Amino acid sequence: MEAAHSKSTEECLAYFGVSETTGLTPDQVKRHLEKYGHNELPAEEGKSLWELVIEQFEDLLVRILLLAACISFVLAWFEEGEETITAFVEPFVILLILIANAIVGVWQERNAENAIEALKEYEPEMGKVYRADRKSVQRIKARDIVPGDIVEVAVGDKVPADIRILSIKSTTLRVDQSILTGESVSVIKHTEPVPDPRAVNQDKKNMLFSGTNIAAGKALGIVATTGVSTEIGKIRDQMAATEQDKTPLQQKLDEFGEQLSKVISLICVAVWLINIGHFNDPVHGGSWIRGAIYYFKIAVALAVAAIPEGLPAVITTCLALGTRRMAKKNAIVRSLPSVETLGCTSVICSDKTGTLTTNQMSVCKMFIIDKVDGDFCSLNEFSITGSTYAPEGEVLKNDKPIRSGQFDGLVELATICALCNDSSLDFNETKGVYEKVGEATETALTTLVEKMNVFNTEVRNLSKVERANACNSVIRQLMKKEFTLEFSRDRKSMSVYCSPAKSSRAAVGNKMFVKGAPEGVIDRCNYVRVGTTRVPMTGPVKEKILSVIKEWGTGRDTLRCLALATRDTPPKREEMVLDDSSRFMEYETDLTFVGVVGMLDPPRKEVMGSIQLCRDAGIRVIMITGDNKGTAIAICRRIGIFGENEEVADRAYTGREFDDLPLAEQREACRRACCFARVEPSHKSKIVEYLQSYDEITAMTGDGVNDAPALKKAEIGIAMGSGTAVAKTASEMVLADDNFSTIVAAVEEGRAIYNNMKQFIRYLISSNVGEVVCIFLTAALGLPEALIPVQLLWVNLVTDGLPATALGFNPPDLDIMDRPPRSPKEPLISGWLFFRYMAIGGYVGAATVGAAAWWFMYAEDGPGVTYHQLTHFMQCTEDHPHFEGLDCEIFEAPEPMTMALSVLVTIEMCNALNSLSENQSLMRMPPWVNIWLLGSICLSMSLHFLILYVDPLPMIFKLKALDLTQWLMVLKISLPVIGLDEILKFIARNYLEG
Ligand SMILES: [Ca+2]
Ligand SMILES: [Ca+2]
Ligand code: NA
Repeated sequence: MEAAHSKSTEECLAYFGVSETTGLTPDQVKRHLEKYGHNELPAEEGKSLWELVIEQFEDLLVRILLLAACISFVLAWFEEGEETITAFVEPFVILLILIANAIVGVWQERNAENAIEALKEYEPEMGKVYRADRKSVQRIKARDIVPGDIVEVAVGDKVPADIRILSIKSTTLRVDQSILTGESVSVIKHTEPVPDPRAVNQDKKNMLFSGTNIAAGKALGIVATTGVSTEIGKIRDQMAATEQDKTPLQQKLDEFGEQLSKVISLICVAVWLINIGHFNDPVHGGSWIRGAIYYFKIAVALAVAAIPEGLPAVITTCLALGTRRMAKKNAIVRSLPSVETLGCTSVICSDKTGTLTTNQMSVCKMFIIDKVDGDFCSLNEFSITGSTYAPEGEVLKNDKPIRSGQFDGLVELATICALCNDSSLDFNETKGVYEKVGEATETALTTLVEKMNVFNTEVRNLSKVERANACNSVIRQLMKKEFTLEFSRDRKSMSVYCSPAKSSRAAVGNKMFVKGAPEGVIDRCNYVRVGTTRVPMTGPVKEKILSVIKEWGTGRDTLRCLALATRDTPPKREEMVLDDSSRFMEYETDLTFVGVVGMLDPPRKEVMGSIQLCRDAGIRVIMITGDNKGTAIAICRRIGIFGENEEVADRAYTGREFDDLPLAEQREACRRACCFARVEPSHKSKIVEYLQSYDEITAMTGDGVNDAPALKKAEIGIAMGSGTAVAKTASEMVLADDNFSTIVAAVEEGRAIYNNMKQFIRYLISSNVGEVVCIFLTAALGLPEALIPVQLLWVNLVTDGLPATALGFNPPDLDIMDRPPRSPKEPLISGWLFFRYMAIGGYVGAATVGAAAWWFMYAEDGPGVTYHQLTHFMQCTEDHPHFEGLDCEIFEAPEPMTMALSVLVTIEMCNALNSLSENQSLMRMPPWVNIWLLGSICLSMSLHFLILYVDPLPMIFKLKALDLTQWLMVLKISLPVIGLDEILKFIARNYLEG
């Protein structure tokens, strides 16, 4: 649709043939989407520096490698010598392996695109519309909104696509077009057409331009244009693919690739140079070319082995799957470039209500008198689980569940809470959640009796709507309330006068149930209830009761307490003044103390644990609440932000106090603050500013238009899944949960994703490092070369493939939240890490050149055994009186090479087990933790076996099956690679971090 602003509502509806009371049909949507595409901009090409300096470079290499092989394949024809056979299939074997490499490459790239695809499911559905499907509004991804269907916009929403306003349901509809036209001053709309077709957006006040925000009202409309066809998309098209920007990690990675592209090139060009003295050997026929050709094939083959392939794919895969787990836990992170930042979070500033706290008053403790003797009493104390108004949870005594019917005192406690109460519960079928009806403080009582269920009423098989007030009803049917003595500030308590239900004894069994602040109520009690009996109140008894009420309203929980009492013999109704509350205290006298309930707005699920996790991880937690300072502090001791007894009159501030401080102090307050109470919305921005001024990577929560600035400023802006869309747009994450615990879990995944990358890099670099020195360890010394081209390619295929990919699937480390947050500034590879690389490799490199030299030096039950100089072996055909019964060509035996290659392979398969964790000993993180890794180790081992025990093969790669005795020589030479690293792990896990 075009110029919809010019046409009328009727015209626009006719354009796509749709009534605003039915909406687009399935047939229509299918076609329109096909014809108009999705509502979004095109994804820009992703040709990184790594793809050109690494990926493209290795491709070229393997081509010229095959080319070198074909050159000599042709020269092997003009060779009047004996028609060889092994070097005759070389060109074929090379092309073959290269195919295998490709198979693995596509597999990895397919995992990545598939992992990415599985993400579209969790993308936020910011867009409501009416389609012929349902006769009720429907939610859908903004990208799935095709021009034509009917959309519904409301307050605090973001315009998904360009829409022509059809009907304004509210009295007025204001919009914020600042993002495009140029002004935050909301604009008024109408549904009339704008005659001038060539008019500016600021004049098309009958259209809702995508990317704009609703300042007020509700409206119905029809989609005119989507995607880049958008009015904003045609301004955002100037930023479409014309850009130059990369995340801090991408810059480090490219810097790494570019520097690897140099190290490999050099060391390899060096291999061909330090061997020019072998271009004329007899084993090459004495050709100054065929010899240079042979080594060129090694220098390029070593390069291929060296180069760590599959990085982009593995990283993208870890990142994509990692983000899935986040969404699986309600952490919705749209921008992948954000998880990097998320992983470095060092400060989380969180609102209290609904995020740290449930905001649903709950009774968690209660007590009744147990026994009374000698004017002293013991108490029956109980705790109740469950943290919402929902009738779910149980009563416990000494942490063991008990039935409340078992204590007659509790039956009366429940009676009183069910009757002295003007509230009720209600299950909202829409939201599928229990909600309160009336004061939260009373509903906590309603919900408590539901959990108590003193008369063991059957509810397990009841409806969610019936269950809501089930138990309260049972009680209301046994007792009839005839009137209420309204709460009075004079006495701080209230009461209900009741009588037995369906009772014919009008003047028999009448009671008054009292609830109120502890002091006044306790003071008007001359009796104490014990089970169903009553004994006089005594000082000691009154003192005990009051002390536990102190402990509760003072301890780390600061529970709000209510005393519940009963006037056993209430006055006659005829003798009660019902219009003068100042007379109520008297009517509520001569009471019998029954019990005390202690309630609070409890922490959300896992919040308290998540907070300890934060502290363990060096992540500061800052609470922002509306409560007064004194209570905010209470709430912080309660959830764990502040210790039970910890001076915090320096880490908590009200906006009043904060505003009274000068710039340097305010900033100073933020480097150490843990709590901000009664604060202004403009304060969140200052807080973020000051935090950032200390290099803290900041996460800030928000849910309204007033929070957008701060969520934008913050490195990790966190919007409530239940808040306005304006906030969500301005953020890096959305809590589908609204739960603070979900933020901490997201930070954890972020750290986890980073690690897998590092472990992935360590294995590939440490291993391949040795491969390189190995070739040099024999060249520098002078020993006989232990690896030929096809052998190098074989190691590559077997060690840089599936095994490495598998590390991408490594579980979360164990000390992941026991380390401080990573600094975006620190280098990709720390000096200690580079040492850990040059150490693990330095070994495998020698453990290989040595694995073959062993066959020649201190051989065991095997030939050769000339442990003297092998250095000048190129002189065995110059002075043979040095050997004792063996042919010089013994150095050309496939025995040695079969060892070096079998060690080089099994050892790297071992080093892969060292990469299951960064610092955790295989003892703590068993190798069977990554099943995929083990499976890859098999496949790799099987293939190496097949390449040895399948007659045709062993001749191709110049090898020979080794007996059960020669294999154990590999292990005793390979297993120590674990030991070596396992030691370094001890060094770091103990002397470096701790
Ligand atoms: Ca490689
Ligand atoms: Ca390797
Ligand atoms: Na932000």
